[PDB]
Amino acid sequence: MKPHPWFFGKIPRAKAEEMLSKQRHDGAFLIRESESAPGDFSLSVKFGNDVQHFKVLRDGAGKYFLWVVKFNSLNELVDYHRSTSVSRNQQIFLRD
Repeated sequence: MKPHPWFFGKIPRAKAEEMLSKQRHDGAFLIRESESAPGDFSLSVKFGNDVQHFKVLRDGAGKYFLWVVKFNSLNELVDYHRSTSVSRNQQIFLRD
């Protein structure tokens, strides 16, 4: 399983959150692949002055999902949740 060099590959959560706290861009996120679970990703979203970690999980189709809301790809659903908050209680967006 060749690791995905996309974004920052197997970046530590350490660096990903540090970078976000320098971006200061609410809604921003960093997507990264796990070494402990190759093929699966995490989504670390810069909301306010903190970062929250979402689990981005591969399904049996070879596709990716995160929420109970599911689109054709990770790329689509984060764009959906770019225009719309991920939650009615946690006002977080996923912005590029």
